[PDB]
Amino acid sequence: SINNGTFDEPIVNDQANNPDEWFIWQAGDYGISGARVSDYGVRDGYAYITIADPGTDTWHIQFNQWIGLYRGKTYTISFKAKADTPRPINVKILQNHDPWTNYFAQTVNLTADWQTFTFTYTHPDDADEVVQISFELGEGTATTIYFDDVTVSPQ
Ligand SMILES: OC[C@H]1O[C@@H](O[C@@H]2[C@@H](O)[C@H](O[C@@H]3[C@@H](O)[C@H](O[C@@H]4[C@@H](O)[C@H](O[C@@H]5[C@@H](O)[C@H](O[C@@H]6[C@@H](O)[C@H](O)O[C@H](CO)[C@H]6O)O[C@H](CO)[C@H]5O)O[C@H](CO)[C@H]4O)O[C@H](CO)[C@H]3O)O[C@H](CO)[C@H]2O)[C@H](O)[C@@H](O)[C@@H]1O
Ligand SMILES: [Ca+2]
Repeated sequence: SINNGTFDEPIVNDQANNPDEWFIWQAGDYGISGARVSDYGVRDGYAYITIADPGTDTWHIQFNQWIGLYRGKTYTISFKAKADTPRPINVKILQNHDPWTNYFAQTVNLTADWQTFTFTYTHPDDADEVVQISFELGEGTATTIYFDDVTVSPQ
C-alpha cells in the first residue's frame, strides 16, 4: 500500500534506491524539456511541490510511488489536493517500466480550496503485480500544488 500517505514524515525522493517511497521525476534532468521543480517538502501534515517550469507535456513532472496490487481485485483510490492558482493535474496507475501502460487514468481540476477525489479501480487480470501511482504535474500553470491523505485500499 501507500507509505507516508498522511505526510507526517519528509518526502524521501530517492527513486534509484527507494522507489516504494514518494519521489519526484522531472524532464529537465534528462534533456527532454525545461521542466523543473524549484522547491518541495512537508509542513503541518501536508505535502507541497513548487513548479518553476512546467515542461510541454503532463508527464514532464511526476510525483510517484511504487505499489503492489493483486490481479483481479477492486480498490479505492483517494486523495486531497489544491493549488495556489486553479489548474488541472492527472492521477494514474501505470507500469513502472517501458512501455508505461496506463491501467487507470483521470484528470482533476484543482482550486485554491482543499478538495477530496475518490475513484474505484479494478486491477486487470494480466496487469503487472508491481506498478506505480503517479500524479502528473506538467504542462499546466507554474504554481504550488498541495497533497494530503493519499490512499489505495481494497474495496
Ligand atoms: O538511455 C537512453 C535515454 O535515457 C534517457 O533516460 C531515462 C528516461 O527515459 C527514464 O524516464 C521515465 C519516463 O520516460 C517515464 O514517463 C512516461 C513516458 O515515457 C510515457 O510516454 C508515453 C510514450 O511511451 C507513448 O509512446 C509510444 C509512441 O511514441 C509509439 O510511436 O507508439 C507506442 C504505441 O505502441 C506508444 O507507446 O506515447 C505517449 C504519448 O502519447 C507518451 O505519453 O508516458 C508515461 C505516462 O503515460 C510516463 O510516465 O516516467 C518515469 C517515472 O515514472 C521516468 O523514469 O527515466 C530513467 C531514470 O529515471 C532514465 O534512465 C535520457 O534522457 C536520454 O538522453 C537517453 O537517450
Ligand atoms: Ca496529513
